[PDB]
Amino acid sequence: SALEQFVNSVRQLSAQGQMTQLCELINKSGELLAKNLSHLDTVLGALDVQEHSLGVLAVLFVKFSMPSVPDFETLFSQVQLFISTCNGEHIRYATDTFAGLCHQLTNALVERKQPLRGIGILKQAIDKMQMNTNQLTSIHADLCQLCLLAKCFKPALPYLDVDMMDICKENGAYDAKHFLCYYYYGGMIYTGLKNFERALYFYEQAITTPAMAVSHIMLESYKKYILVSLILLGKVQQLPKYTSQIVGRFIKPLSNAYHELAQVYSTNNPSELRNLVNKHSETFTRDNNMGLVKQCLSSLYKKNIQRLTKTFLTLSLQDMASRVQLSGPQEAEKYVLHMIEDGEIFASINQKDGMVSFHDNPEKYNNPAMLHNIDQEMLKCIELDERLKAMDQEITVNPQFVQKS
Amino acid sequence: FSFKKLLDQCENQELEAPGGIATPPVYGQLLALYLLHNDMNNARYLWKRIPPAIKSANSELGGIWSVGQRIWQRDFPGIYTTINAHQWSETVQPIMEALRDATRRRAFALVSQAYTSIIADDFAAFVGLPVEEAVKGILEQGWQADSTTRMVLPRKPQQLARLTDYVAFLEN
Repeated sequence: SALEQFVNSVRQLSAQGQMTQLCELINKSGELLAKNLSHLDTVLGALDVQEHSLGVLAVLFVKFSMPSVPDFETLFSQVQLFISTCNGEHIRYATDTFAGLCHQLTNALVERKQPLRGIGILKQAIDKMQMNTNQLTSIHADLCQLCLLAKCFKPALPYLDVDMMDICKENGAYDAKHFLCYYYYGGMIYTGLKNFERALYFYEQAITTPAMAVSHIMLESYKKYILVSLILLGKVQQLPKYTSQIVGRFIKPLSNAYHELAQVYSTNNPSELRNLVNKHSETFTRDNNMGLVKQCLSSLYKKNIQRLTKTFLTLSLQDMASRVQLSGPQEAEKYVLHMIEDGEIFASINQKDGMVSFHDNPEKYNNPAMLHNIDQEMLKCIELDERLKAMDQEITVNPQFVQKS
Repeated sequence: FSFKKLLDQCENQELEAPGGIATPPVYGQLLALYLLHNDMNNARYLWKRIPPAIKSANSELGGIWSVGQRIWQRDFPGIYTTINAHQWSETVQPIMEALRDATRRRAFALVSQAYTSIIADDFAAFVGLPVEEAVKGILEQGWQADSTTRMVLPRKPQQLARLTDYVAFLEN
């Protein structure tokens, strides 16, 4: 009789319909929960994980808040079951603790050897935390990091293909570190997938974050921003005007090997570029971005070949190899053939005369497929306009607004 | 059409595991499926994802990565060479046969588009067929071949509802 009474004290908060006092009880019962040590039967026997999601969240967070946990196999299993069977609606009342619990699980999995088991856990955690898929939470950074350390880049793609709109404050627990990590790890995920169009976009967002103190994440994102812009484009893309002045006064001096690499890239001379790579080999390998710099060397050859199309209709393989410094007609034939396969160039190879002919006829903009492409872009602009109009309608109905206007 | 579900089911099996490590047989299926669709970026990261203990114990994973390594460097003769060099298990045999045939269409499209005249010796290596066979194959598709030079010359042979949506958006 008395045992069931202790459970019944939870029922009064649910019956009243006011969830505000339930949240306050969780934050004001930390000391009582910390000195229990008997949460084994509290998670399941004492409370139900289905509807008492707030109660089970607090005890699991307390268990993960104790360094040197005696057992991890049961702790991980309980977290997996709780997140899989979360109610979702009431979880958003304790956003600061739900995100903190995911952070604790991510650090534990990353620490030893296994940043792969939690990929599916954080996928459902985001879905039951964000108001809509077009929103950014702190678990997005953790999911990208798990997908990064395990080299499983595909599960994170659905969470990186959506442009984030509004950021979850998670009761003030969201800081700039979570914002920088999402747009830095996510940019590196796209780099490994050879998606340099969106990788450059992600790095740019991290740099443009307002700041007054030097951040390591913003420093590395600046270094990789130069390399990606040197691969996708022929030059370093100019940063937006609203970039913080610290980036151009502290971060830029600390990234000097990458700036001179861009200058040599502008001379369109591969042999000089390889000399600077060897000279600054220790710097690039220390920053762990070895391979991105080597991709700049290969992209310089492609850039030089693409310049030949702006001047020639037919060029001999030997003559082309002397202008792009490929040292051999056989090497030029392979380089050109790969570009045609990838679609980077419009050319054909004639082995009868040993000549390469550039056919600059991309599209006549007459086929019905061009109409389909136009309406796909038009729909994107329409959806963009709908969101823009809706968000200013939220401003008009704001009580804080029209008072100052 | 059946290749769509097979790739997805192997990816999901790797995501959730009883102990975080997947079975050796499903690792080869995922690697072969990545090569079939020419998705080399995920195949390369899958190789590093395989634990060293599993890779050393099972020699099949080493062999399947050899075929993928040839595709990564676009070494067309090596794609057919390594595929037939080793014998694969029965669960990945049919998809690897489809990989070899898929490489054949890739070579045919590459030559038909990137070449106006290719010598017969190099053309045979691309398709993976013997030199005499490649001579007979082209005329069946209409491609011209010339004697005394051994050179092949390939050549490639609701609007109303949408429109009113545009106006309604512009007129509000």
